[PDB]
Parts: sequence; structure tokens; C-alpha cells
Amino acid sequence: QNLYSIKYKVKQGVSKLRDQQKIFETKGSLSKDAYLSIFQAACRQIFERDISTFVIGNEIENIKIQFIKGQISVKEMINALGKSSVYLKEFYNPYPNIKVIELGTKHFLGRAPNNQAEIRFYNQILASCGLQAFIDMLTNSQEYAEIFGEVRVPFRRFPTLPAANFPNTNTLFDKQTKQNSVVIVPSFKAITGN
Amino acid sequence: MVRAERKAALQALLSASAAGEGRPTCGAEGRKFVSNANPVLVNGVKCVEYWRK
Amino acid sequence: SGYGDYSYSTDRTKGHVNQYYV
Amino acid sequence: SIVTKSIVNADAEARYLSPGELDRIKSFVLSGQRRLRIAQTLTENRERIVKQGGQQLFQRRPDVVSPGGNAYGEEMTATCLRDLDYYLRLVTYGIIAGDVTPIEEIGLVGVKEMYSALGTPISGVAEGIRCMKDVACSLLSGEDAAEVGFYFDYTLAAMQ
Amino acid sequence: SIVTKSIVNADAEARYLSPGELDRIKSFVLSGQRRLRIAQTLTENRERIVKQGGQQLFQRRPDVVSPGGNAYGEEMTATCLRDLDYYLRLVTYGIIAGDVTPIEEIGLVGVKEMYSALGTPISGVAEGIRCMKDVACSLLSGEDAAEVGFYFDYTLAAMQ
Amino acid sequence: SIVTKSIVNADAEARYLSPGELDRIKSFVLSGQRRLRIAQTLTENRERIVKQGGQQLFQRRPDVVSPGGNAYGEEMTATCLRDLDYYLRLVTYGIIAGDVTPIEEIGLVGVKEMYSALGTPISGVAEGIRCMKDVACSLLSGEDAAEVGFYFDYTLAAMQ
Amino acid sequence: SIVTKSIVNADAEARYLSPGELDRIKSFVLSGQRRLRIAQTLTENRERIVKQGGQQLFQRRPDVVSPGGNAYGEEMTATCLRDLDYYLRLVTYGIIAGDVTPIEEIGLVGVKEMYSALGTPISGVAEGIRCMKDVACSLLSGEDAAEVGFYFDYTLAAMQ
Amino acid sequence: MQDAITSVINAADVQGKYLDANSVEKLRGYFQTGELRVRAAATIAANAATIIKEAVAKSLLYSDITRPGGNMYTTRRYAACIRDLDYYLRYATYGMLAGDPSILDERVLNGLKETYNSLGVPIGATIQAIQAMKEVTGSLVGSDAGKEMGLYFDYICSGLS
Amino acid sequence: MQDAITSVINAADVQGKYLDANSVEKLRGYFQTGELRVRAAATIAANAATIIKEAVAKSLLYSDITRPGGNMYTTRRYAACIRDLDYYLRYATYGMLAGDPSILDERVLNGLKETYNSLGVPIGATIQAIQAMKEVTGSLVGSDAGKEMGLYFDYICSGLS
Amino acid sequence: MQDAITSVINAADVQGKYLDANSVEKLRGYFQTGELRVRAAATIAANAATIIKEAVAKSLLYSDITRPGGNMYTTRRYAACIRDLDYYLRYATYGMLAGDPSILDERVLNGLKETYNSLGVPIGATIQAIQAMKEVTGSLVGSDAGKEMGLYFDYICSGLS
Amino acid sequence: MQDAITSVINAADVQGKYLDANSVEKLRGYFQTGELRVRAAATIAANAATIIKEAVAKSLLYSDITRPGGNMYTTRRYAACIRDLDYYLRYATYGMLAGDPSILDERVLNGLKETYNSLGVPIGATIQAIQAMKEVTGSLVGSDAGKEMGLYFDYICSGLS
Amino acid sequence: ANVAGQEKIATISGYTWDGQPQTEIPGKPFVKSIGAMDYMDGVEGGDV
Ligand SMILES: CCC1=C(C)/C(=C/C2=NC(=C\c3[nH]c(/C=C4\NC(=O)[C@H](C)[C@H]4CC)c(C)c3CCC(=O)O)/C(CCC(=O)O)=C2C)NC1=O
Ligand SMILES: CCC1=C(C)/C(=C/C2=NC(=C\c3[nH]c(/C=C4\NC(=O)[C@H](C)[C@H]4CC)c(C)c3CCC(=O)O)/C(CCC(=O)O)=C2C)NC1=O
Ligand SMILES: CCC1=C(C)/C(=C/C2=NC(=C\c3[nH]c(/C=C4\NC(=O)[C@H](C)[C@H]4CC)c(C)c3CCC(=O)O)/C(CCC(=O)O)=C2C)NC1=O
Ligand SMILES: CCC1=C(C)/C(=C/C2=NC(=C\c3[nH]c(/C=C4\NC(=O)[C@H](C)[C@H]4CC)c(C)c3CCC(=O)O)/C(CCC(=O)O)=C2C)NC1=O
Ligand SMILES: CCC1=C(C)/C(=C/C2=NC(=C\c3[nH]c(/C=C4\NC(=O)[C@H](C)[C@H]4CC)c(C)c3CCC(=O)O)/C(CCC(=O)O)=C2C)NC1=O
Ligand SMILES: CCC1=C(C)/C(=C/C2=NC(=C\c3[nH]c(/C=C4\NC(=O)[C@H](C)[C@H]4CC)c(C)c3CCC(=O)O)/C(CCC(=O)O)=C2C)NC1=O
Ligand SMILES: CCC1=C(C)/C(=C/C2=NC(=C\c3[nH]c(/C=C4\NC(=O)[C@H](C)[C@H]4CC)c(C)c3CCC(=O)O)/C(CCC(=O)O)=C2C)NC1=O
Repeated sequence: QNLYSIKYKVKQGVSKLRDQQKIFETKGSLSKDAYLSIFQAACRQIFERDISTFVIGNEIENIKIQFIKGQISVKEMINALGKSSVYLKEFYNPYPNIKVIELGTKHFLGRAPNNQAEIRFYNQILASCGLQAFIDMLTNSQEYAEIFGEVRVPFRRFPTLPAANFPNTNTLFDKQTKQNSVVIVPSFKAITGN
Repeated sequence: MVRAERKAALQALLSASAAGEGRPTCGAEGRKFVSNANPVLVNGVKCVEYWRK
Repeated sequence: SGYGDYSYSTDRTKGHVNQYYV
Repeated sequence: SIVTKSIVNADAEARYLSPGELDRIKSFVLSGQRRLRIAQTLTENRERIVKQGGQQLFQRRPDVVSPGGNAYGEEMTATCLRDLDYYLRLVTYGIIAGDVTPIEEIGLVGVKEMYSALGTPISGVAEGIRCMKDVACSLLSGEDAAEVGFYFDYTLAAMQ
Repeated sequence: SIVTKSIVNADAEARYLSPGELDRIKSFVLSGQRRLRIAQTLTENRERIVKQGGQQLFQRRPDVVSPGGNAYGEEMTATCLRDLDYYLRLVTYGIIAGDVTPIEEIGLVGVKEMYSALGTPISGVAEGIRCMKDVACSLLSGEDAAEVGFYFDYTLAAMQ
Repeated sequence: SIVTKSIVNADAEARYLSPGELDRIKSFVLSGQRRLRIAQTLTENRERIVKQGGQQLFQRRPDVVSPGGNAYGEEMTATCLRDLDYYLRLVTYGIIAGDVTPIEEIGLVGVKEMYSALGTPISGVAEGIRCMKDVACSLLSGEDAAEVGFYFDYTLAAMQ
Repeated sequence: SIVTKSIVNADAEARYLSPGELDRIKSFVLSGQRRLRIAQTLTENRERIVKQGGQQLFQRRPDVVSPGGNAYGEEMTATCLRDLDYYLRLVTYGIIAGDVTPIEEIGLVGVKEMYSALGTPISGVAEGIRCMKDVACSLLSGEDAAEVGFYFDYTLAAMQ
Repeated sequence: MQDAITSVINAADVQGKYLDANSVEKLRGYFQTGELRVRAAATIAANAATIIKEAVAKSLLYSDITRPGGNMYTTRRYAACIRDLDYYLRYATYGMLAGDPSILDERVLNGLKETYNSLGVPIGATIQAIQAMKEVTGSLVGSDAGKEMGLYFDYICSGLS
Repeated sequence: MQDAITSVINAADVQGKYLDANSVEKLRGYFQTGELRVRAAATIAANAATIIKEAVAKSLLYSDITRPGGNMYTTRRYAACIRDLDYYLRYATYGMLAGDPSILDERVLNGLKETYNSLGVPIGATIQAIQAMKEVTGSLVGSDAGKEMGLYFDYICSGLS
Repeated sequence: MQDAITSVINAADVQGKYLDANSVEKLRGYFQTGELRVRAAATIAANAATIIKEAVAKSLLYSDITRPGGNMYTTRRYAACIRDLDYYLRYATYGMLAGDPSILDERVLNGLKETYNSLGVPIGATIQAIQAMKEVTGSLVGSDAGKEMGLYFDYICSGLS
Repeated sequence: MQDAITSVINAADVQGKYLDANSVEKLRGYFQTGELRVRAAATIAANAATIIKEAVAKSLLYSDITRPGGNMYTTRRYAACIRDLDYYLRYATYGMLAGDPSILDERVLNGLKETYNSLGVPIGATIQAIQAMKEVTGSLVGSDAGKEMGLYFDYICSGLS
Repeated sequence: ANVAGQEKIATISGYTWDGQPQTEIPGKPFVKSIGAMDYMDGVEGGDV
């Protein structure tokens, strides 16, 4: 054995990043310094970085105070955070609706779009109702309530079973913000039939 | 065998007189939902993680 | 894109070449 | 198809097809000799079914063939009858597949969005299918008319 | 490890390690010379721990080496003891790593799905790790035997 | 066979085959495509049925393979499993013949005299045919397992 | 093939097949029933041709099956005759194909580089094909023996 | 996904035609073999744990891919190995009931060669665990049923190579 | 990510080895320098904001990159500049504690040279600001600790060029 | 490329089989219809230029495609379009002699649907010019030969759509 | 491509520096092992036909691939396969003399995985014919020389997987 | 070959409608008639 043989066998498998992952959530009787670490962690999931460099300072200030008082849950703080002027300016204006779908599932579901029936379902919502009806269909879905509930913050969610979703979800989360302007899942190559 | 299965799926169509939301994107129709779209295609493909987490 | 936007063409700065006498 | 609609339900729960589901597929494929005969009685009575069903539609809906109506003129009434043949052809697809899958995937998904773009009253298209259903169900026996009567009833409820 | 496990918790929160977390890392590096000594004691007594602990298992579970048992014969009993050498290697990793993550990630996740597919009784693989625990705890002092007894006890509870 | 058993009864009375006898012979030849299908499955699952039926036997009768047992040793255990393969082969001859005649004329007449003269426990051979029967009935359908169980049951009764 | 070689020669020139080329293709399809009969005669005498041909080869080249020879033993002599069965299969392809293209593309290009790597004498593989030629030419008439003698002679010259 | 019935209806539908006599003969080709498929589909559903257990023993159990340094080394890799073999066996039974390999293209083979190259899973060792599973299944279902089930084991192996 | 300990357990695990004398030497090297790293990790964590204020003043604050039309012109462009130096200093401290540069390839350098080319960020100016941050830190924490931190600054600079 | 004979030798060679009764049936099918194909191949080769002249007059000489602004407007675009019909008729005759559509995938359809999309050539119009060339040929050569040539016209049309 | 001497000169040249004491110590690391490489390189040049003849016998000689239907079946494919093994063995000897794996990236691994996927050559069976060739070569050159030659057999296998 | 005969430059002997070579004397293929125009001068590229 040598450095080339050993280096090749240590990297096989899915990733150690799946095992080295932290999940934020609210248990009973949190302080105000603990609510503030959960809120800042939710801003790194929905915006992919912390808001100090791309906000003026007063856009989501009332959502923060309303959460630290325990008045809204983590599910309401995330719906109210994704349908704000900060998200609209960051992940809806510069991109088409086909790329807004792949980013919405990435931030609020932790996975790429499943199949074509899902791409054509969200595309019809973004055509008729707009962005805020899009966020409500993600946070109010049954998939969201099962994996995140009302007390957890979404995470990267390494998937297995839908037979395109592992390599697609890895291309979304392994690219950095504004790395390029490519659409990962523009659509699925048409299978014969209807 | 399919009789009771058909009489129920037929009642779902009639009683599903839901309202409308959004802007019409097909003439006067074309609201938030597409007509008669099979819901089992969107919700029948599920995201699963072996060793759930 | 926006108001204050970067482009290689309107960049007369010596930032892509480290001529440090300017 | 009924085989396709059973595979997607089992794939949803990530399991093999249940014995009750394999029992349907056996009882369905064994009846294929009679489904192929019901679809042939309608395939050779296309002109009587469309010419008679469309003839009744213009007595119950005289406004689509009046001035300003959608099917006004000889070329728009011919396009009217073209659509009644599109939907009869799909009914024979559903009789042979044992399910409404071929109808809903061809001509039921987004059907209201289509006619709203053309100006066509959806209540007048469902009226022409209801009049074709009596002509079609009158060519068939007691329980063959009950199988054919369903695909006409699912198309009506989906078209409203 | 203590170091890796603390850095992933501080990178998930996007800050540096606190002075209270930097002390748990200093308390762990000071015990490294002692941890390295206990692991070289188990590494030079490999045959004695696997052979003796294996002979002890066949007294406690004589049905696994009986006719019809899983580990029956020259070739299946050598594979029996091959597995006990896998778990003793992992225990020396966990002693030097300071935690049970090397043992969990290798040979404790999905361990019931593997043995249930090979036909091996999971209940007998846990009694064979219990028997290597006492053979190993007899080579160490009273303070080190409680040190390494932790890692042998975590493997058992995960295997039940 | 069944044609043999019917000609013998007509030959014995010096008469032609009755219409009821010709009806049974007709019913028997129409089953040949089903009997040939079950027999070919048991023929393709030899090692699975014999290895599993044998390993299940050594868990209920551990003494026949222990020191002092009849099937003790590598060469004597291969003959133990050689005999289970003889009785599975005969079961396929009884399935296709539609009768227990081939199983009786080969390996059931004088079987107690043979196995006692070899030193082999006859009850241990009947226990291996009952274990080798379950592995066969688990690879077949619910209706195919009813026919194959008729020949495994007759052999066990004759071996006692 | 004769049809393929003509189409690639006409495609290289971007034209249709000339009336002189279309006659050589008609002359080839009328001999198809005769070619199918000759190749079907060699296909039901494979064992006699390969066993006798190789058995007769060991009389000519007794050093290949001697101690130290390449084809020494049960396994190396069965591999020896395995190669003769390969080249007889190719000869039946060339008879029905009408040319030596199937024999050239399989087992004649780089054949001296292969046997020189395995250690086999190429001079002995050609004497074994010469011995299958006479065993095969004895099963055919004087007109067919010169037909198939062509394909056996081309394999030899390519193997020298 | 489309099965053998939808594949015949979709061929007539793209011409605007009713089902003619040739398409009706393809429909009879499926209705005949329909009871042979529900018999084979029910025997694989019951012997699924056995087929996968035997395909692993014959293929990849005592090699260096199960030893320290192999893909299937850790117990998490072993449980992922024999779970993939349970995906191929369940989806190859869907394709046999439907009589069409279209479900294997959307729900099995989509991005599957990019998935294994990302992780480092040996493709050649996977094709022989699928080929060994085809051999174990032909013994259970028969010869005529095993010719159909093996038709969709080779579709997975040919699109996975 | 793997530290110096996990890196040695993982390399011996893919070979099937117990920890020999050569693996015990690499484990002793980390345990000896381990007290030196927890001391520098607490000194960099307390002066994090003022280390980058002084490192920018030495490299980029008095060039003309902030001149109108540069990369760092607007307030958004300037605030994103110093947020990266916050990244590099904080991830080089995770690498100095772990004793392994494995976390920089996973969570820093993945697709970063393509991200700067898409945005237009000068790569050589970032390396020059990192080389100043390397010198400001090597005086705060000392020569031994400063020579270890400078080992993971050069790793970010080599993977960025 | 492989013809009907080479196609049978190649399929039996990858299995290690001598030509059995089922391969001899496919070889007899070609040798029987072989005299019918050399007759049509000589009658199509002599009327090649006038077959395309009549097939264009029946499909797209009297549409508005030649109107200014569409494809086949200029002389270069009109001459390049009859050169393709000149291609399809000559390669469907290589496929009718060979009895195998293998030469159409290799030397015709390879990257052709992408070439028409890059240039802008209407693909549905090319299919109806080919369907007219099928009607003109099926009357010249007869019903049996015309039904074989129409088998390889549909192959070009299916691989083009 | 660059050898171990150019790799040290190119590292100093990129900084505009003369060869310092650390780069001079890397130069001495190569000059010491230089006579051990010309001995191993001369013994592989003479036993090249023997090494390849044994890697084939131990790996892929009596298996399903030398049989009808597998790659390496035909004599043209057998001679092409043992010629590839002679390419890997000659280029792995160039990399051992140079002491750098850079010549294996431009002249061996460039486009090599796209070449085998085009033809259908099994990659996993190739890696084990290269791994068997590493085992035969370590017996001929020794243990310390076989540690260097095996360093460039694993570079080819890791970039080929 | 049709352009050549349409401009009256020359007559090119070709094939019948089923692939057989044209000929004026049935011994050899592609034999063409002659007389009174093959020896007339000044009409080389006539009609062009
Ligand atoms: C805001 C910019 C934007 C656009 C334009 C967009 C388009 C878009 N068009 C789509 C489909 C489609 N688009 C068409 C369109 C056409 N068919 C024809 O023959 C025509 C000539 C044509 C009219 C232009 C059809 C038929 C489909 C459905 C394909 C299918 O169901 O397989 C889909 C897949 C989802 C769906 O089927 O609803 C998307 C995402 N997305 C975007 O974000
Ligand atoms: C239904 C279609 C479909 C398939 C097949 C599929 C496979 C799939 N296999 C995976 C991993 C894997 N697959 C294997 C498989 C193997 N290792 C071997 O040595 C064998 C040769 C081989 C199996 C025969 C291994 C070792 C992993 C990595 C698991 C881990 O590292 O935790 C993963 C990553 C998630 C995980 O399992 O941890 C997916 C998504 N996904 C799909 O949607
Ligand atoms: C590092 C974590 C790890 C473990 C533990 C592991 C186990 C493992 N045990 C195996 C077999 C086996 N394991 C046993 C073990 C036992 N039989 C008994 O009766 C006892 C109760 C028990 C041991 C105490 C036997 C008998 C086999 C062979 C199964 C057979 O072929 O019949 C095999 C298949 C063949 C092989 O060894 O390659 C694996 C992969 N692999 C791993 O990567
Ligand atoms: C269809 C074209 C074709 C040919 C011919 C072919 C030959 C071929 N011959 C082989 C071996 C062999 N071939 C022979 C043959 C001979 N020994 C003698 O003394 C005789 C002179 C001679 C036969 C007349 C022997 C002895 C071996 C095994 C050598 C060994 O393992 O020592 C092998 C390696 C093992 C195997 O059979 O898989 C191949 C691939 N492969 C092909 O694809
Ligand atoms: C933890 C690892 C990591 C890194 C390193 C990282 C870099 C990174 N730098 C960015 C932007 C940026 N980076 C710079 C940087 C610079 N301008 C200059 O003049 C200097 C030479 C240079 C800094 C020294 C600027 C100006 C932008 C904003 C570009 C824009 O707004 O157009 C962005 C765009 C999105 C965002 O800021 O949230 C990312 C993702 N992200 C990461 O996750
Ligand atoms: C801008 C360059 C350009 C040219 C020149 C051009 C020519 C052109 N001439 C055509 C037909 C034609 N051209 C003629 C011409 C003639 N008949 C005679 O006897 C005379 C010798 C000759 C007069 C010059 C005739 C009769 C047709 C119709 C042929 C038919 O329909 O069969 C056609 C087919 C139908 C049409 O679109 O008109 C084209 C495309 N197209 C172009 O884009
Ligand atoms: C042997 C297999 C084969 C095919 C099929 C083939 C097609 C092919 N068609 C071409 C152009 C063309 N093809 C057309 C065809 C048409 N315009 C219409 O309106 C009709 C719908 C259609 C005639 C049916 C036109 C107009 C061009 C010229 C494009 C241009 O000049 O911009 C070109 C560009 C080459 C050149 O101009 O030198 C190629 C390569 N090449 C091949 O090697």
C-alpha cells in the first residue's frame, strides 16, 4: 500500500458530511440567547449565508423579535422569512421560475425536485399566484411536516430512494452561491408515453 | 371488484367543487391548479433516506 | 442585475494586476 | 391501464403487489376477449354515434350554432364533430385498458384550460358527450352497457 | 473524536470554539500518552484475546459450533474468530479516538441487517464480545479495565 | 401411473376399459403440463432443498453427526446428504407419474430392513424428509404445495 | 459477406450497385440452400470431427501431449480440443457467409500474437486444422469437399 | 412509465387511429401471457429474501470487496449493498408485470451510473450480482417465466454498464 | 472532515491493521503539539475582528481597488470582501486544531476558484490579503504556533491560485 | 454495418452456438426474398433522379416553403434539400438489399436530428417528403418489393422525428 | 511532463528564487534513490514479456471474458488487451525513473476512461490485471524497488477507476 | 446526362426502366446509333 492506494479507499462511500451534521430545533424553555442561535441558523439555511452583507438592517428585524419572544414557532419563522423582501430580492428576481423551483425545494425541503410531475406542479403555481403562494405550498406540505415538523430547521437531507435524487441533491448543495448560472434540473428527459 | 372503487372515485370528481385562486393563465382558466392532474404522480414519488435523518 | 454592478470592462483599477506602484 | 395504476400504488409504499392486486390483474387479463369485442362494436359504429350524438347536441344547445356562437358555420360545426370523435376514440382506449388512465392523460388533464383558451363552452362539450353516451350504450347488452357507461360518466364529471 | 466533534458543532454555529470547549480538548490531549499505552497492550495480546475469548464463547454458546450451527467446521470457526478480530481492532481505535464513533461507523450501523442476511445469530456475536471483554480486562489494571470496559459495553448494547 | 392402474383392472376381468376409466385417463393426460411444471421446479432447487433440509436435520438430531454417530465425518456426512437427494428424486417421479408407485417400488419396500442392516437410524431419515419437505413447500404456491406435500407425507408414513 | 462487401464498395463511391455487381449477389442467393446444407452437415458431426481430428493430431504431433508439452494432461488436452471446436464453428460461418470474412475477423487477426503469448506452438494449431479438414472432407461429396476445403485452406495459410 | 397495453394505445394514438387488427393482435399477445406473469410475480414476492441471499453468496461474499478496504467492507456498506439488490429485484418484477422496460428507465436507471461513480461503487461487481440474481430467479419461476424475468435483468445491466 | 487522529485511524482501517509503531509516531506528534494548538485557537478567537482589520490595512486598504469601478467599490462589495477573510481565518483555525487540512477541501475550496471567476473577484489580491493575515497572526500567537497557522494559510492560497 | 446474414452469424458468435434450426429459419427467409431485392435494387437505381423529381412534386414543390424567407428558398438551399432525398433513397436501398436496418443507424441517423435543429430544417416536412418518396417507389417496384422499401423508409422517419 | 528534478526547479522558479537549502535537500532525496531506479528499470525492460504473461494467467485467463461473448474473446481483442498491458508497464517505468506521476497524466490517463467506455472494456477487470502486474513486478525488482514501482501502478488504477 | 441531351450536346446511353443497359446492337452494352450529326461540324455546344 501507498499514499495513492490509501487515499482512494478513504474517500469511498457517500460522505462523512452526512454523519457530521447538526440539527437545530427548539426544546422546552429556551432562553433568549438560545432562540437567537436558532434564528441565525435559519438565516443560513434559507439564504445560504448570514444576512449582514446583503441587507440594510431592518428588513427582517420584526421577525427576529417576534421569534425570540416565543410568539411564533420555527415553522412560522421560516415561512415568514422566506416570503419576505430579502428572499424575493435574493432567490426570485435574478433567476427564472425553473431555477426558483430547484432553489425552493433546496432551502425549504433539503432536496432537489423529485420528478417531472413536481416541476410542472410548482411551475403552474409560480405562473398564476407568484412567489408567496409558492412558499406556502412548500412549508404547508405533508413532506415538510414529517421531516421538519414545527420545531426543526431544514437541513441538507441526503436522499436515497427517488431514482435521480441523490446525485441531483449533491450538485445543488456542493455548489457555492452564485458559482454559475446553470439550472441543475431544468427538466427530466422525456420518457416514452404521456 | 372495481365497482366500489369506481363509484367513489366518481363521487370525488363531482363533490370536488373547490374555489379558484390566482390569475387565469389559460384564457379564463389556468389558475393555481391544473384540471384533473393525477395527484398520485406528484405524491407517489417519495423522498426516502435509509437510516432516516 | 442592479445598480452598483461589477464588470471587467468598466474596471480601470489595478486590482486584477498587482502593479503596486499605482 | 389497470396494471400501470397498480404498480404506482405499490411503488408508493415501496412493496410488492398484494395478492388482492395480483388477483385483479388476473381477472382483468382473462376478460380481454370481451373487452376487445366491446371496443370493436363502438369502433365500427363511429359515424352513427358521432352523427347522432352531435345531432342531438344542436337541439339542446342552439346557441353554439347561432351567430356569435363558437360552432357557427359549416367549418366550425365540422370542428365540433371532430372533437366528439376525439373523445369516442379515447373511450375505446379506456375500455381496453380497464381504467380511465388513457382518457385522463389524453384529453382530461387541463381540459378546462384548453377550451377557455378557444372560447368553447365546457358545458356544451359535456352536453355532446352525454348525448353520444345514449347512442353508444344502446348498442350494447345489459352489463356491457354498464362498463361502457362508466367511462362516459367519468369524462362528464371530469369535464365539469 | 473530541476535536472533530467539537469543530462540526462550532462550524454549524459559525463561530470559534469557546474556552469551555477548548478545555475538553486539552483534557483529551493530556490523556493521549495513557490511551496510547492501553491500546498497545491490547494490540500485542491479539491472539490470546481472540483465541481465549473464542474458546470461552464455545463453552457458553456450544450450539453455534454444533452440527447445523453457523460456525461449524474448520472454515466456519475461523470466520467466527475473524469477526472477533474485527471488533477488537475497532475497540483499539475507539480507545485512542476517545469516543465510540469509530466503532459506530464501522460495524455497528446496520449490524442487525448484515447478520440477519448471513444467518448468524446476533445474540451469539454479543456473547463473544462479552468474552473478549474479560480476557482483555484481565490484562489491565483496575483503572484501565474500567477505561476499556466502556467501549466493550457500548458495542454490546448496540448489538442487542 | 394411472393408465397402468386402470389397464390392470380391466385386464384382470378380461374386459375393455369402462367409460369411467377412460374418463380418468383423459383427465390425467390433461394435467401433464402442470405436473411437469412442479417437478421441474423441485428438480431445479436440489441444492437449496437438500442443503437446507439437511442443516435443519442436524439441529434436531445433533448426535448422528457427533463422535459415535452414524453420519460422523466428512465422507459419512456426504452419504447422509446423498440419501436425502435420493428421496427428493423419487418425489419428482411420483409427481409426474401421478401416483406413489415409483416411490414405493424404489426405496420404500424393504427400507426398514436396509437401514437397520446398515446401522442407520430409520427415524433420523424420516426426520430429514420432514425437514426437506418444508424447504420445498416454501418455494411453491399454495396449490402446488398441496400436491407436493402428498408425496412427502406418504414417504414419512411408510418410513415408520 | 458478399452483400456487405458490395454495399461498402458502392457507398465509398456514393452510387448504386451496378448490374454486374447485382448479378454476383444473385448468384450468391441461389446457392444459399446448398450452403445451408453443407454447414448443417458439419454441425451434426462436431464431436466426430473434433474428437477424431484432434485424436488424429496427437499421432502427427505427439510432442504437444508429451510431458512438458503444452497440451499435457486432462485439462490441457480438453482445452486443446476446445480450440479446434472454435475453428470448426468459424468454418461453418464462412460457408454460409460465402467468404472468409467471419474467419478472418474472429481468430485469424493477431492469432500469432496470441498463441505466442500463451506458449502454444502455432505450427501445431495448423496441423490440427489440417486434420479436421480431412475428417470433414470425408463426410462430404467430391463437389462439397472442394467447397469446404477452401475455408480450411485459408485458415492454414493465415496461421503459418 | 407505460406498460404493454399503454404502449400499444400510444402507438395508435399518435396516428389518430382506432385500434386496428394488428394492434389488436399485439393486445392478445399480452392477454395470453398475463396469467403467467401474475404467477411469477407472486413467487418472487415471497422468495425475495432468499434470492438476494443466494446472489450474494455466489458472487461477492469471500472476495476482497468484503474485506477491509472494499466497498462493502463496513456494516453500513453491506446493508446498503443488499438493499440495492432488493431495489433491482422489485423493479424488475414491475417491468415483468407491465411487459415494458419503460419503468426501468425513469425509476431505476435515471442518473444511476452517475450515482455509483460519485461513491466509487464497482459497476462490474454489481452487474454480476444482478446476473447471479437472474440465475437464482430462473430456478424458482420456471423456464418460460424465467425468460421474461431475465429480460429485465439484462436491461438493467446493459444500461448500467 | 477528519483530524490528525481520525486521519490515522481511517488509514489503518482501510488496510486492516492494528496501530503499529509508525502510526503511533504520528499520534504522538499530535498529542505533543496539542497544548500549543488550544493556546493559539483561543488567542485567534478573541482577536478575530481586529486581526482582519489590521490585515486589510496592510494589503488592500491603501491600494486603488476601492476606487470607483473596482470590485470593492460599493458597500456591499466591501462588506463581502471582509466576510471572506472572516471565513479564511476561521477555517484555518479549524485546520490548525484538527492538525489536518481535510476540512479546507470539503467546506472552503469546493468550487471556489469558479465562484470567484463568475463574480469577477481578483484571485491574486485575495492571496495577498491572506498573506498579510498570515503575518499578522504569526506575531500574535508566536513562532511555533504562527508557523502552524501559516501551514493552512498556504493551503488556502495554493488551492485558490 | 451488417446484413441479414452477418446479423445472424454475429448473434450466434457471441453465444458460442453453431447455427441451429432457429438461425437457419432466418437465413432461409433472406435467401428466398433475395431474388426479389436484386430486382428492386436495379429498378430503383435506374430511376433514381426521376423518383425524387416526382416525390418532391407530390409533397413540397407546391407548398410555400420555397417562398422567400423559408428553407429551400435560395438555390443553395433548394439544391441541398434534394440532395438529402437523394441520400435517403440510396441508403434505404442499401438497407433493402442487406435486409437489415443497421446501415441507417451508422451512416445516416448519427447526429442527424441535431444537425437539422442547428441548421433550422423542418423535420416534419422532411418526413412527408420521405412518405411521398415511399408512395412513388411502391408503385414502381410493386407491392412485395414496395412493402420492403417502405420498411426502411419508416426507419428513417422514426429515427428523425 | 516533469520529473522530480524539474518539479523542484519549477517550485523555486515560480517564486523567482534560487535553490535554497530545503529545495537542495529534495534534490538529494532523488540523487540518493537514483541508482536504485536504473537497476529496477533495466530488469523490467528484460522481463517485460514475462510480467505481462503472468498478470494475464492470474487475473483473466480462464474466466467469462476470454469465452465467446466477452471482451478479449476474439484473437484481435486478445492481442489488443495484452498490448495495453505493455503500455501500462512501459509508462509506469518512465514514471519510476522520473520520480513524478506527471507523465502518467498527459500520456496515459488523458481521455483513457472515455476510451474504454466507448468500446465497452471492463474497467474493474483492467484494474485487477494492473494490480496483478504490480504483484509480479515486486518479486523481480525487490521490496524497496517494488515500493516505488507500485506507486505508479496505483496512480494508473486510481485515475482509471 | 439529361441536361446533355436536353441542350443537344450529346446522347448518353443509359439504362432501361428496370436496370438493363441500353444498346442499339444487342451484343454489347451501351451501343449508340450514328449518322449525319456525329460528323456535322459547328454544332459542338449547340443550344448553349
Ligand atoms: C418564465 C420563463 C419560463 C418559461 C417560458 C418556462 C417554460 C416551461 N414550459 C414547459 C412545458 C411545455 N411547453 C410547451 C410549449 C409548446 N408546445 C408547442 O408545440 C409550442 C410551439 C409551444 C408554445 C411556446 C409544452 C407542450 C409543454 C409540456 C411538455 C410535456 O408535457 O411533456 C415546462 C415544464 C413544466 C410544464 O410542463 O408545465 C416549463 C418549466 N419556464 C419558465 O420559467
Ligand atoms: C431504485 C433505483 C436506485 C438505486 C439502485 C439507488 C442506489 C443508491 N446506492 C447508494 C449507496 C451504496 N450502494 C452500495 C452498493 C454496492 N456496493 C458493492 O460493493 C456492491 C457491488 C453494490 C451493491 C450490489 C454501497 C456500498 C453504497 C454506499 C453506502 C454508504 O456508504 O453508506 C446510494 C446513496 C445512499 C445510501 O445508500 O447510503 C443510493 C441513492 N438509488 C435508486 O434510486
Ligand atoms: C468490521 C465490521 C464487520 C463485521 C463484524 C463483518 C462480518 C462478516 N461476517 C461474515 C461471515 C460469518 N460470520 C460468522 C460469525 C459467527 N458465527 C457464529 O456462530 C458466531 C455467533 C459468529 C461470530 C462470533 C460465520 C460463521 C460466517 C460465515 C457465514 C457462512 O458463510 O456460512 C461475512 C461474510 C464473509 C466474510 O467474512 O467476508 C462478513 C462480511 N464485516 C465487517 O465489515
Ligand atoms: C475463435 C478464436 C479464438 C481462439 C483460437 C482462442 C484461443 C485460446 N486458447 C487458449 C488456451 C490454450 N490453448 C491451448 C491449445 C493448444 N495446445 C497445443 O499443444 C495445441 C498445439 C493447441 C491446440 C491444437 C492450450 C494448451 C491452452 C492452455 C494453455 C495453458 O493454460 O497452459 C485461451 C486461454 C484460455 C481459454 O481457453 O479461455 C484462449 C483465449 N480464443 C479465441 O477467441
Ligand atoms: C466558507 C468558504 C466560503 C467562501 C470563501 C465563500 C465566498 C463567496 N464570496 C462571495 C462574494 C464576494 N466576494 C468578494 C471578495 C473580494 N473582493 C475583493 O476585492 C477582494 C480581492 C476579495 C476578498 C479578499 C466580493 C466583492 C463579493 C461580492 C460580489 C458581488 O456582490 O457582486 C459569495 C457570493 C454569495 C455571498 O456572499 O453570500 C460567496 C459564496 N463562500 C463560502 O462558503
Ligand atoms: C433568388 C434566387 C432564386 C431563383 C433563381 C429560384 C428559382 C426557382 N425556380 C423555380 C421553378 C420554375 N422555374 C421555371 C423557369 C423556366 N422555365 C422555362 O422554360 C424557362 C427556360 C425558365 C425561365 C427562367 C419553371 C417553369 C418553374 C416551375 C417548375 C415546376 O413547377 O415544375 C422554383 C420552384 C418553385 C418556385 O419557388 O418558384 C424555384 C425555387 N429561387 C430562388 O430563390
Ligand atoms: C447520408 C446521411 C446524411 C444526411 C441525411 C445529411 C444531411 C445534411 N443536410 C444538410 C443541409 C440542408 N438540408 C436542407 C433540407 C431541407 N430543406 C427543406 O425545406 C426540406 C424540409 C429539407 C429537404 C427534405 C437544406 C435547405 C440545407 C442547407 C442549410 C443551409 O445551407 O443553411 C447538411 C449540411 C452540409 C452541406 O451543406 O454541405 C447536411 C450535412 N448528411 C449526411 O451525410
